[PDB]
Amino acid sequence: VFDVRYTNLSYIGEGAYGMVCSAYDRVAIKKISPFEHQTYCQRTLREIKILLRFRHENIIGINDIIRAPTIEQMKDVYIVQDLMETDLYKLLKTQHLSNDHICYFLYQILRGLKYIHSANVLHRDLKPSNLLLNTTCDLKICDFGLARVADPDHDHTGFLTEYVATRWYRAPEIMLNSKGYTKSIDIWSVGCILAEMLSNRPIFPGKHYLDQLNHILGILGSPSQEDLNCIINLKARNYLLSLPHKNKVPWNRLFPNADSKALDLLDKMLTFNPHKRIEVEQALAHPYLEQYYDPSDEPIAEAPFLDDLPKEKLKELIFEETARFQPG
Ligand SMILES: CS[C@@]1(C(=O)Nc2ccc3[nH]nc(-c4ccc(F)cc4)c3c2)CCN(CC(=O)N2CCN(c3ccc(-c4ncccn4)cc3)CC2)C1
Repeated sequence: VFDVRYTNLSYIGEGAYGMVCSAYDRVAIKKISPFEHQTYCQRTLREIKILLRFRHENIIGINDIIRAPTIEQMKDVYIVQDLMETDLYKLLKTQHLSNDHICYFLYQILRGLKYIHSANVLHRDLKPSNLLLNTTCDLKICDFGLARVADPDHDHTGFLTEYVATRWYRAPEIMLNSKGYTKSIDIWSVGCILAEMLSNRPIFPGKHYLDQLNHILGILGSPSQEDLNCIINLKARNYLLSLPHKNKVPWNRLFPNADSKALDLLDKMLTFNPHKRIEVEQALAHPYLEQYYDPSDEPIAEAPFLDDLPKEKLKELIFEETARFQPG
């Protein structure tokens, strides 16, 4: 059932979120049915609240929202967004990208991320399938379902703490001492996306939770004494000290045909210690992106921007947040 002004539906894809179609206003329309679970309501409210406050060329917008006229009759919510042609995940299954496509797509990811981070927001699930593309090579970041307001003072957690965001794009600190409440979480994922664009393969394809950290240390090598000193947890320190010494796999052996400036930026985004990891503004200013770098054309948000609310209260908040799209 797709009850939506919008006609001639055509299937694009599906996932845990629900189903996404194309339709004539040509737009994208996704049907969300989250009201039976608190977690689904939280993700829906984050997506809506955030995307409605953001206005940026490299961030997907929300054009319209369809739902019943009362809270009692609201069972689904339809979100209308700009139609794109594909995503980076699908493109990388069939095309090897030239360096100048990688450079421009990376520029756009970091331009959008500058804006998100300037609003004090973390995306927390950056990956190729969340980067939408068209034939004119415009790139738009999507899926803010796991987004949060940054909170570096409460980022600390114990060793091997469970995490929801996509495993292959998790920074090493997620497995050691971090809840993913700092902007450095997103820079790591962007580093993983760059590596993936360079070889059409995920750089750190962990098969399970701790294997993710095995893959990261397998390439970066053993962390320095200084980086071990920044690790707060007794258990995380003991674990890292227990491992055999491993030397760093050089970027030019993993990526023998990549541009040397792309590999220098990659090295800086994939820095083990999050305190030493390059920030979004510094990455935009890196020599690899010099042809595109223009701070005057990299806008920021006008002002900065659930866990213990029951699903019923979250449904009322979603109802209120979507009220602006009703007739009159
Ligand atoms: C990256 S997929 C996405 C999206 O925005 N897609 C999208 C949005 C706009 C688009 N324009 N053009 C294309 C497109 C893409 C590829 C292609 F080949 C052609 C066109 C396109 C695709 C669709 C969903 N959206 C996130 C998103 O909408 N939200 C809200 C929902 N949320 C959620 C809610 C419920 C559940 C659940 N429910 C039941 C059982 C289990 N789980 C889980 C999660 C998650 C956060 C992200």
